[PDB]
Amino acid sequence: CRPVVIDPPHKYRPTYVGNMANADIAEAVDKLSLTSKQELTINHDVIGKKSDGDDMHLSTFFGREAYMDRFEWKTTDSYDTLLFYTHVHPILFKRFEATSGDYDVGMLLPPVGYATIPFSFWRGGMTFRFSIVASAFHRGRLRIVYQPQGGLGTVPGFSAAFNRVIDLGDARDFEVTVEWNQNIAFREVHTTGSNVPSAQYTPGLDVGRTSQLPLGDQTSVSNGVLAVYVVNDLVSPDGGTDESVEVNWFVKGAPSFEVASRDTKFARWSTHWSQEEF
Amino acid sequence: GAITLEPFGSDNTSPELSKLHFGETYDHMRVLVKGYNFYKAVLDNTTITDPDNPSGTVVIRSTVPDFPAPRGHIPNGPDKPFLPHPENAALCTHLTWFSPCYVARRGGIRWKYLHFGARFGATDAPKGLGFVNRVPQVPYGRRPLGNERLPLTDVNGFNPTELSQAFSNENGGVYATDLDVQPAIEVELPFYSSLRFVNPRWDDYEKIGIHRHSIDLLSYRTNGAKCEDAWMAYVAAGDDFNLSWMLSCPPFRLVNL
Amino acid sequence: NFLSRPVRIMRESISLDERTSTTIAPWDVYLRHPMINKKIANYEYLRANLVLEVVVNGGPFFYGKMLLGYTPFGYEDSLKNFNRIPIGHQNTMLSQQPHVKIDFCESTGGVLHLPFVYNRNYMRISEGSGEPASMGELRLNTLNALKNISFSVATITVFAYLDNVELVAPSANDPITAQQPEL
Repeated sequence: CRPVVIDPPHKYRPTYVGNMANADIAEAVDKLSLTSKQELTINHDVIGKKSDGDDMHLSTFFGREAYMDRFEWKTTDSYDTLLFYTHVHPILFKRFEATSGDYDVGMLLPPVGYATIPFSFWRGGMTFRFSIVASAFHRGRLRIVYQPQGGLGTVPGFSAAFNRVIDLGDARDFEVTVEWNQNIAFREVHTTGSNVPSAQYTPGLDVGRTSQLPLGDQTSVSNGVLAVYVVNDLVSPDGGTDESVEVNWFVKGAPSFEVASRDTKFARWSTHWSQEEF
Repeated sequence: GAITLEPFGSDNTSPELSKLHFGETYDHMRVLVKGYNFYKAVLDNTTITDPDNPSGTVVIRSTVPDFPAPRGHIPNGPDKPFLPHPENAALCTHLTWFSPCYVARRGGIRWKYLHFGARFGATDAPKGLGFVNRVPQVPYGRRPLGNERLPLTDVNGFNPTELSQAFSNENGGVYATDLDVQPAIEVELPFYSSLRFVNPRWDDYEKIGIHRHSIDLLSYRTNGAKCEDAWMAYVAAGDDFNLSWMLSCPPFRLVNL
Repeated sequence: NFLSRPVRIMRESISLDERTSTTIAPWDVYLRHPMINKKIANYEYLRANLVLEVVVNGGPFFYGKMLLGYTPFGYEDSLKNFNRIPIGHQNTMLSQQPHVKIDFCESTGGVLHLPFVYNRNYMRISEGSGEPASMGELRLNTLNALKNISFSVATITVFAYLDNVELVAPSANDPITAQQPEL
């Protein structure tokens, strides 16, 4: 009360509800703790298994393999017949029905497509892996063709421009990586409207799809198309040629995958699926 | 075998791409989960079915768990808990989407409550007082989850006897404010458990609700047969929030209430 | 020592052209083996790591695929629902968790180190303690059916043993009641 304050008056803005957009600005909040500097540890080893690094980094989702489904060869196949057709975007839905109990439904996504779904743009390469489950006395030959844009609505030429050939006489496990090649820099993220999504690959023996015709066109969300064609139909040491063999594939994300700005499309979704449809 | 074929193309991205199309880089979930999302709205419409609810200058109390729960018809839903299918009327935030993939969860949670509400019929009343307080664990006498309406008036006027039995000792921690000059509460809730971590894949309301907290509102000229008061919940992740082991991505579906 | 000796915990016979899925809980199946149920007779708490190992018996005339996955502590909550998902979709999730792939043509298997992950500090083993059962489970299901070249049965066996053992708090309480594995 002794002196008088001689200081220029400053200009301030009163904020009631704070800044709820950024993530690198300190907050004006109160901790309901006995002390202002209480904190646990952020280490992961305190619970058990040693961690390989940061288990909260997003690269742990881009880089975990997942079995999607399987298709079949059916050796009664001519010189060039379609066996597999898929787009090259990471949102590959997989519906199912409850076996025992009341009627229930649900979807399922690979780790690549479960982490990019909150965001709105995606970019990078994805690696597919094929494994044929067959005996060692089997001989056949297939080819893989990649079309960056448009699609493969008709059987293409055998040219070696982008064709990779795989034969059963060498091995039965292959893996290829489709990398980013588009004029634009970022594609969009696919979404579904109803509880039964549309097919992004054919055929599938798990979901019950038996179609073997090329699909539609989704160029705004996909990196292209990948199709599998037969070259030399396989023969088994049985004589009775009325049999088949199946082959299954896995999807991952190459160490160049990345995402972009945030999005809100999972607002009306929930991970609890087992008590609806009354 | 495992033959690596020839890649379809090559990656030759410029080292300066984060400053040509977007502003920054989105690769860490820990940073992303620190923004705010909109959770449900905390109403109180379960109690109005009573035939003797107080009317006029009462205390509205709601006890809720301090972690978001998945939406839908979860086992112990709060919204309509007196009919065969109770439900949760929230939205799937970023916390309740990336969590079910993990094994261990530990850390504090940040909440923001914003008050609103009119008085249908009569003109209006000044906004009362708002409190947020922790509910700690006790072997006997703990506050159950749900809503309650306590009266604090007598034949003459305010009575300290029923006023003291509406507020507990308030020792664990509290934040109190006047809603006329500051209609918002921003709070942080720590972990405070005797066992190292909890299971993120829980879906029953009560199993999550072993860590509770309460929101209290003092109101004037209310009605015992209609609720006109609410809060707006915004949930973020605290500084010590941690998820430890990524197991697998669970299934989901599209649910409309 | 004596607890580092491999012990058979499950044996399965695989038919032709079948899609099946079975499941067990290795932690208490191992602990109830009568050869083991006596060397932990007078303690109260245990802490160790299981070490599983799969041995496949199949000739070069077979071709098929199987998957053996392991789910850690906390599966009891989401178990009545996980038994409703069809096998093909189960393999999608099961192939991301720590697992081993069974190939019949090459007759190959593997080994699998199970870590000790628990919210408490020790595991209680005394006459009714349900903690060992609710600690982690094994699920074995077909990836592709089993076929052969004709011009009928294959077996899978799992041997388990734990190392890095610490036993504390000697007491006067009976351990969990010993059970002979069904196999």
